[PDB]
Amino acid sequence: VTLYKTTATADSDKFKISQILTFNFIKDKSYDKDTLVLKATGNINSGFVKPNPNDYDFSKLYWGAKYNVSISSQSNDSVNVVDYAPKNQNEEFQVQNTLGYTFGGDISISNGLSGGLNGNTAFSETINYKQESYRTTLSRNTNYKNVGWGVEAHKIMNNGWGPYGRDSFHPTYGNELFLAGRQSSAYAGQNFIAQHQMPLLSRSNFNPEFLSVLSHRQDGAKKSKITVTYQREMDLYQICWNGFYWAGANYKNFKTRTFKSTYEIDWENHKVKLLDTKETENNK
Amino acid sequence: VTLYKTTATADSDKFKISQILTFNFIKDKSYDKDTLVLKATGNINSGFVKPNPNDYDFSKLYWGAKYNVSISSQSNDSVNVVDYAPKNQNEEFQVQNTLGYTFGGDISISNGLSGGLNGNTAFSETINYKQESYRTTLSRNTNYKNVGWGVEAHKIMNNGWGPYGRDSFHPTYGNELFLAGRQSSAYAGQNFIAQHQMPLLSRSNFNPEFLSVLSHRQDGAKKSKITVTYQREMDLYQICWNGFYWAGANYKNFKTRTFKSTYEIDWENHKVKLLDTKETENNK
Amino acid sequence: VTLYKTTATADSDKFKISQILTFNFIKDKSYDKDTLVLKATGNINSGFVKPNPNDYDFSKLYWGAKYNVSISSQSNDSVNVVDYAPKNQNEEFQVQNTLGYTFGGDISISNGLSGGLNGNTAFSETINYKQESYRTTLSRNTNYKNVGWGVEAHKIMNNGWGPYGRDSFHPTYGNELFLAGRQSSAYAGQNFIAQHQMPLLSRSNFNPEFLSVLSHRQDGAKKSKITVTYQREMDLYQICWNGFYWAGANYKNFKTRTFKSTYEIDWENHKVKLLDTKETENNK
Amino acid sequence: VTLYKTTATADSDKFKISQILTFNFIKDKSYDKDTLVLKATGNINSGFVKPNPNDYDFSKLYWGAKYNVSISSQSNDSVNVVDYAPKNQNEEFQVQNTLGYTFGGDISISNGLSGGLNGNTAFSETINYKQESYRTTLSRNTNYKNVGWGVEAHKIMNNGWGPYGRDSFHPTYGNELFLAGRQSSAYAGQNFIAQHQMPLLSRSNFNPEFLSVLSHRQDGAKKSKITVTYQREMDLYQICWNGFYWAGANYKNFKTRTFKSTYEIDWENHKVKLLDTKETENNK
Amino acid sequence: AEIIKRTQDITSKRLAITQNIQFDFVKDKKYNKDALVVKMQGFISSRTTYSDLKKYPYIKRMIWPFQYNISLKTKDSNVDLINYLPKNKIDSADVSQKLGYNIGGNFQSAPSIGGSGSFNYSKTISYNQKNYVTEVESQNSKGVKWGVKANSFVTPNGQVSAYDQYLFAQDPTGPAARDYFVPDNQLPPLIQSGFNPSFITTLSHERGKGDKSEFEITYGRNMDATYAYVTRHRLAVDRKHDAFKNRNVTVKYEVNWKTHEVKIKSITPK
Amino acid sequence: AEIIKRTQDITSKRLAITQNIQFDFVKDKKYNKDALVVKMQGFISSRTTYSDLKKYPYIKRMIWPFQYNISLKTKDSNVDLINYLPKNKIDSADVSQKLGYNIGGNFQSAPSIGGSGSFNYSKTISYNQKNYVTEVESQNSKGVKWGVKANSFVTPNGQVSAYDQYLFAQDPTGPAARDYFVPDNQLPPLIQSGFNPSFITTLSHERGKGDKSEFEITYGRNMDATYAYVTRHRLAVDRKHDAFKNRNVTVKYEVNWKTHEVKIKSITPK
Amino acid sequence: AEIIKRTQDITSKRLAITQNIQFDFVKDKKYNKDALVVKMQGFISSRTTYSDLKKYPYIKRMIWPFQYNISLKTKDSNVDLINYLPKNKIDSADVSQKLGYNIGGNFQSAPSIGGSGSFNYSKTISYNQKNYVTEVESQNSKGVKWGVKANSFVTPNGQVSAYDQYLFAQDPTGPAARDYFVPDNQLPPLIQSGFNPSFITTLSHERGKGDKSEFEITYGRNMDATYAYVTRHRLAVDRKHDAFKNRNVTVKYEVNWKTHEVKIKSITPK
Repeated sequence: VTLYKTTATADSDKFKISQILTFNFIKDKSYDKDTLVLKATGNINSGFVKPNPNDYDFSKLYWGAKYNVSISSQSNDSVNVVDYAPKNQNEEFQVQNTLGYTFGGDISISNGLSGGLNGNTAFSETINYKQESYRTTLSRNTNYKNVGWGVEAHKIMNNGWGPYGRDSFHPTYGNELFLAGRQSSAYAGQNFIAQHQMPLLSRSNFNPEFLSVLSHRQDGAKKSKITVTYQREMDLYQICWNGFYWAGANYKNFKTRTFKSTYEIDWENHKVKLLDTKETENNK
Repeated sequence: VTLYKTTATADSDKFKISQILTFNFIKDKSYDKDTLVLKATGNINSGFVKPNPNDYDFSKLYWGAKYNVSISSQSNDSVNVVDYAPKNQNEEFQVQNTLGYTFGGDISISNGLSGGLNGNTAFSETINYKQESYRTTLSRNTNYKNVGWGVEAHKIMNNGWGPYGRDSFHPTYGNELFLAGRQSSAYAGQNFIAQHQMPLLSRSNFNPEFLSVLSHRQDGAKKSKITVTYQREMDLYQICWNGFYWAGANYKNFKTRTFKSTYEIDWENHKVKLLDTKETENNK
Repeated sequence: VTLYKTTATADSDKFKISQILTFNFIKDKSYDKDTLVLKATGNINSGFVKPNPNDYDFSKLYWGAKYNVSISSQSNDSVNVVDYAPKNQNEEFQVQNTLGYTFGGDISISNGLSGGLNGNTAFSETINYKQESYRTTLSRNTNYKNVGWGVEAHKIMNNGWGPYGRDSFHPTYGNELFLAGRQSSAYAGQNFIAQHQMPLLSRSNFNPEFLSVLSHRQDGAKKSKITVTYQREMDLYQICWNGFYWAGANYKNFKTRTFKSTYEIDWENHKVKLLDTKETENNK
Repeated sequence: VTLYKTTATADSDKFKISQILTFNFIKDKSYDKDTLVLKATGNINSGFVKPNPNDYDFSKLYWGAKYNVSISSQSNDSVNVVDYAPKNQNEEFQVQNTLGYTFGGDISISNGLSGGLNGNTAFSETINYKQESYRTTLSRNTNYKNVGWGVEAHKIMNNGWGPYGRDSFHPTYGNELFLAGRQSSAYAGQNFIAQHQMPLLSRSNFNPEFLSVLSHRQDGAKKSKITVTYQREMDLYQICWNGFYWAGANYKNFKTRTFKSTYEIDWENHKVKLLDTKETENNK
Repeated sequence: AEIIKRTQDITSKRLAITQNIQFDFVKDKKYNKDALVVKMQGFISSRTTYSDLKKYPYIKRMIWPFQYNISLKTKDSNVDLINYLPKNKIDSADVSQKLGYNIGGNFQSAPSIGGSGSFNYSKTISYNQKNYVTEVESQNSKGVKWGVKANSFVTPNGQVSAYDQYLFAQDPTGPAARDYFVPDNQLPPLIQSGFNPSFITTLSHERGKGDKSEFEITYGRNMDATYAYVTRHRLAVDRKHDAFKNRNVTVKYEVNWKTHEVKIKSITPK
Repeated sequence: AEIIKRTQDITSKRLAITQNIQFDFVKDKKYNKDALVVKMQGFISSRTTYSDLKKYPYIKRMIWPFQYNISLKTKDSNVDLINYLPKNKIDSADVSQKLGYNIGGNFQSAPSIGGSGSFNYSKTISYNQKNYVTEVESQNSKGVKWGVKANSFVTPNGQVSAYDQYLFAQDPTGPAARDYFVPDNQLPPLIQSGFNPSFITTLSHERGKGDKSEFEITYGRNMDATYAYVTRHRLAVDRKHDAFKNRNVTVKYEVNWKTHEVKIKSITPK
Repeated sequence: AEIIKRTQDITSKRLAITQNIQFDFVKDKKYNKDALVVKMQGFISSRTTYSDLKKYPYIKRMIWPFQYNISLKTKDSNVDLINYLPKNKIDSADVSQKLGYNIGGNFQSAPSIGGSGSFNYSKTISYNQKNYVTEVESQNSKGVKWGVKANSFVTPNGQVSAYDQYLFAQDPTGPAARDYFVPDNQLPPLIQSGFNPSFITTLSHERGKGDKSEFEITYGRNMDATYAYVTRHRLAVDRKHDAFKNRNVTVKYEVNWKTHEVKIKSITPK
């Protein structure tokens, strides 16, 4: 086994998205192909936009609700995606079933004798599990030449309230995700929860840390192309005063920012070079 | 110390019983005999048979209630069974004994004075232990040339009900092992608990993983015979409607399926070869 | 470092006391003296004597209440005891102090309005510690040429009752150590707790496991003498019926059995040989 | 890598302050400078002074309330302080937020019918953290040529009372730090808590254990000077009887004792030598 | 013990299933036969979809994977299955059982005297749950087959069984098909995205009787169907178990045991 | 430290006891004497049986092993027992003790003013239990004897002592002997199947005074008997402790300390 | 890092104190000076005694060790104390603090409607306790002195402070002195038997200024006295703290740093 390392980077200063790619080329004598371990890190800003505090009856904010990362080779080349991390979780939780029974009797003495009998049956169930603000699962488009991940807003706690998500729906108050007060006597743009109370990934920066393992045929091209995409989906969260109470609504992927970079991989010399970039701004 | 490995297999496609035998021959210079570590794995189907849903007042199902494995050498040969796993468990549990006492008095003031006192003595015991659906214990027929195990249905929970076993007996409702509802207004063949609620080993496949250590005299025969038997005992579980309530009954080993295989062991060349097989179907 | 091992044994078949001594002679180049690690094991029977079941109003039993072990060299020789195990334990326990406060109020509407206010202050302390039936502490006669231990009855639980000891004293019922029932309508010789309920060391065999480290001057005698003593103190536990209730009493070291053995230690050749023995039976 | 060790010490017998300095000079070929790991240990007495038991209406005691250690090089030399331990702690604690709800209804049957409905909403928060009598944080004067620490009285528990500190203030009883009884019918000099109830560092000796890592330029002086200062701040704790109740007050650093020592460091020969000392007694 | 590794990867566009297979030829000189460790990995999309019924657009259908199918099989008589993971196991549970009594007395200045007597029993059973349980459904010397089956799910107000017919259905939050069913953040990864299998088989091969064998590796799904619609200002929910069974892709690999060569022979469907 | 191993195995058909014995000759050149580690294993059947009394067929008898017997002994004066496992130990328990007070006040709109005072004590003792406890019953330089004794059992209504006379008896579920006693799944393995002993002894041997020694290894059982029968619409249960004692097999092994040879000399019973 | 070890052992018959001292000369060639690790061990008897007062035989006296004294000192200006264990430390405690509210409503068929409101606070502090606490009482470059002080004890009605004046006293179970005080099994080992010290000091020694130094190692006790007697059908208990202080033995060791020789010079008392 012989190991060759290099690194490549690519910035979208405009979107505040940045790609750090770390490459480990592995020559393994027991293996008939070239191996490439590729770690994808860096930065994807949430694209968070504060609400206008001057907004009175109606207000809106934008928040980073989902992050998408993908790593791909080309259909015409000999490069396959053979393994990656993290993989989809078959979730585990702990369960406690308790059954209980009490029986008893009482007696008391006066002029006249008195008495009684008490009996009851308790039962219950307790479940124990881990709760995360954002959840990572594989992209449905994953295949033999492509792996992708969706890091999506999952269980978000307002205060003691929640957990809320992108589609939370109360029949009256709608989506209360970032709604501060149902009956607040305040400006709409001041009736959102405090910025600091919002989950880190909604308001700050996502720092991805994904891994992929790619294989390359020795009789293939000396050089091939790998495409890495960093992307953020920004949701429009808005609240409004109907005269009696406050209600909320969340509009998904109302804004999108995507940073796609293609890298030239030199399998022979174990070098890597940024070739092309694509910065796509979508708005609804 | 020198180690020689091989494997042998044998299938009963009819019974859905399969034997995987793994052999480690150990030449140990500090030991005056030949050693054989023999791992027995593979498959023994439960022989589970679903009840007929059309059955009305009376119904029955068959379930894998016990699994028997045994490993033997021949009475005339120099081959002994010197060790094995698993062995019978001298069971351990934790006990917590608590004694408690509370004493107190109360007073209240108005026009007229009032008073009182309360006193209580609590005592209790808690036991903590492991509960398993099926239990593994040694066959009473175990001896210097034979080791056998019984993997038997042990503590089976209906829902919050149980634990039940092969011989559970309620004076009225009989054996409620797989009875869904005592007063269910349904078809008998639909008044069994859900298949998925049944323990894995009752309805699916047992995968044994037993171990044995055998010794062989160096002046003995170059070749000897080891007999490995995989077997399932199937119980007849039946329920019936007497007009007022449902009752149940479990009939043990009402069906039996046995797969016996004899292997030629070549102690000199460290080879193993399937010699004979025996497939026995018993029915009551 | 060079290491030389040997062993010596000595039996008192009469007292059911037996000494196993294991010797590790250590030649250590960094050290100007000879070293001897000496492990003392074996058997000291409790001397337990069952009560006579035919005894009616009054009865007695004997039990092993304390075990004494000691290891010594001679005053005139160059052999010192430099270390040993176990040593006296500066005991540790866990403490939890809790202070608590609740305050609340209630209101009720009827024809007439009513009310109320409840307030209370709780405080408590919990201590957590290890409890052992018998306790091991050093003999006060320990010195530079002698180490000894007393393995003494410490905290003995009747059932939920206790813990009791050799000197437990209730003003009425006396020492209830092994008393079965305070008001039992039974024979005195049948009003002791069940044998099996008695601590292992009171009724069975003590198996000592002590260690000592001895040093010897190189200019000293080639041969020296080490004296090892195994001893049991047997207590007389007795109960009696005064007409109304049962009472108990424990008389300490009412019987004593002692087994002293002297061993010739050959520091030059790293041999050990049993020289003398002494079997002393004391009775009150 | 080559390592050279030495030690130096300095005593202030008058103040019962003592400095143990341990030096590890590291020649590291991968590094262009000389390295010095310097462990500062020893003794700083609390300066504790018992109260006069004969004091009646008013009394006072002195206690070691804060300890200051510092390590410095000279402004004109090439010696920097590059690292040290301990560092300031970004403290962590565990939080449990629980929300709970119960709802139920009851019924009673006689000649005449009765009923009811009960409902409750519980919520709570629990925080879990470490509590220490004295706290260690860095001196604000710390810089590139100086590191210093303040080991200061932090959370002091009277009995179940507290935690108290140097500035604790009750509007009526003042600072109750070492006040035994609010309404005690005793001498002032006997109304302090028991000496043994006081924290170890207030009444006994502080044993510092600080570490510093210093760097030295190879082209610098063969010899340089390091200044090590051990210091105690003693607080005046006093109580008084106003006729109705007891009140307390704590006056900080009412006394100060400081021990400064300067050491000649020979970077070439890896020797260290005590050069100068300074013993400063401050009193208010 | 020298290892010779080969890898193969392939996707069925049709079914959205990807096989990532590692083949490790094990040259154990202490062993009597040829040996092969087959590591079966990849990605099986959930293919969870939400649609309006054609004939009845008012009726809303959620199709979702109840079970994931995995198997490895051979016809070569020279080949034996000698080990496989995971295997079926006996379930285990922690039990805590409590028996207690209370005996009280009391006095009042009425005056009255009161007595009390009480008995308590409680049992707690404690165990681990998985979203999906992995079961060996059949195995013999020529192959093994697993089913990864929907088991239990975390929801507000407790755990819910996969066999609960009202599962995933919700009071509609809109007119579209999706709105009649719980959001993504209330779905487990094995339904929201899919399954990443991890299975292993060790295979032996007799020497001097032929160099080539054929392996059939089958990945797939059994889809359930959940229906929801609104009638009379109320929600009617129904469930079809085994609505679409054996939605499987089968890939044939050819293994040359002498040249240590591994080729993809065929794939169905594409 | 060179080891020379020998093994012997033998079964008593009569008693259904199997001795599996490992003999490890230890050539420790730092040690003054010959050394032998004897590992005593095997299988002792419970021989739990259920039958009708001959003279009184209505009376039902369960015979079961209260205690398992294990010992190793020698007559060779040249031989010493220098170590053995397990040994007797001092029992240990975790204790938690709590003392508390409550002091309450209250006000009501009756109007009334109320006071309150309360005191609580509790102690918890916590410890481990085994089905069967292992005790050294005697030991000296020539041998050692253990008893593995029935202790305590998990029952659905708490723990039950082995000395409880009503143990294992049940309200009959049929006319047969077996039905008067609890089912297999309520019996511990040491009664349902039997005991797998695991004992060890280290033995020394003086040099130049003879090459051969004889070891007697005794495995066995002490059976209790539990009786049950139905009279006057009620179940009568009784118990005989030590009903059948020392149901033991003794195997004589001859050990040659020089040739490192180990022979089975005899067995009683067959 | 070569070590040269020496040992010395000696007992004071008078005081029943035994010093077991290990002297380890450390030849660290990376180190600027001579080095010596002194390991201070042994046994200090509790000397707990029970007696009748001479002048007043009805008054019962228990004398017991409140504190154990340990120190090591030198006069050699060439010698420095450069390390020692144990050292004084900052106490630590786990704290758990809880704040909560309850808001309840209720309805009765009287008919009546009820409301409820409640607030709860609780704080739990959790910490480790030792029978005896070890404190550095003084230390400098020429020596160090420890005191091992009675702290706290487990009692059946909670923990009790060593400074509690009623400590160890009990309702007499007889006429003898011993009977007025708690039994051995309620006494900690440090009172029932004594103390086994374990202390360490590292010492440096300047080179070329003399080969010999003198070390004074002092082991000892500070005895308290507890008095008990019966008057007016009641037990009167009193306590004298520091009844017998500095009951100490001092042993002088001479250390030759060049020859690595260690001699006992003297002992007071014998």
